[PDB]
Amino acid sequence: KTHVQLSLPVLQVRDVLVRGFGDSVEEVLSEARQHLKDGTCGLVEVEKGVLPQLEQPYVFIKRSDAAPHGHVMVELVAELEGIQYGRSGETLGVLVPHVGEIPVAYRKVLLRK
Ligand SMILES: [C]C1=C(Br)[C]=C([B]([O])=O)S1
Repeated sequence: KTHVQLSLPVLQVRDVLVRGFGDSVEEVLSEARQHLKDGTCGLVEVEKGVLPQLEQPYVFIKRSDAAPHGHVMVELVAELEGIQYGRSGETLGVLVPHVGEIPVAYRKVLLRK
């Protein structure tokens, strides 16, 4: 399948224990994809002051289409020092490792793998 239905635990930024996927654009997108597959990926909603509390490179899920079965279609875009690798629609938030933090919600997405 080119696309996978996922339910992502939405985390408060101050609860996040592991605040990034790694050290290069290529590593963060790789690790993001692995954690998404393994169901160990969380989502932090982007607001004023959220991003500076997280580690670069950032991995965003962005809306790729304008919602099969409730699941918003998204794709992965990385950002390092103001440069994005990928081009997509609006940010649904920033992906982070999930290591058992209690979420505040769940975000249903159809991910282009
Ligand atoms: C992002 C990816 C998800 Br979810 C599942 C993959 B697979 O085919 O093993 S790759």
